[PDB]
Parts: sequence; structure tokens; C-alpha cells
Amino acid sequence: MKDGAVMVMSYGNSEEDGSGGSGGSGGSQDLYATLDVPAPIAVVGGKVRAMTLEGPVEVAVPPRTQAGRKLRLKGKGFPGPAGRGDLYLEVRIT
Repeated sequence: MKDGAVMVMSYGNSEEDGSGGSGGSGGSQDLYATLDVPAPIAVVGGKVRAMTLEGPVEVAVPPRTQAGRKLRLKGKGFPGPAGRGDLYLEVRIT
């Protein structure tokens, strides 16, 4: 188990049609950053690297992801001294 690292959570594994469940908003517990994903890796799949709060991390994207796609990481935003929240990675097609 790797608590101080990033998972394959990208698509937002939701039993629903499409969900993410964003939180920690307003009080700066949440975090937004971009992730640069190639179009072939966005459509087919592949791991891409994201510079986050913690540092360089490993983010495997879904085989349908699109420009603007919010890859929700839950409890992976700002730290507990700041107030623990969640972090989103906005897919940029390149």
C-alpha cells in the first residue's frame, strides 16, 4: 500500500454513469493541477507523469479521457496541517 503516492484513480471509478465527488473546496484543502496526456494515450490508455503537491507521480489515464477531464484523487490534496482534501488532474491533450 502506497499512501504517499498516486494510484490509478484517474477516470473516477464510480458505479454511477459519471461521478467524482469533489470536496475540501473554499477552505483550500482541495487542489487543481494539469496533467499532459497524448491523444493516443487518452483514447487507448497509458501512464503519464504529474508534478503535484508531493512531487512527480504516476497517473494511468482511462481509454476515453478528454481535454478537460478531471482525474479525481480522494484524500490526496493538501496535507492534514493544511486540512486534508482531494486533488484533481485536468487532462490536456498533447
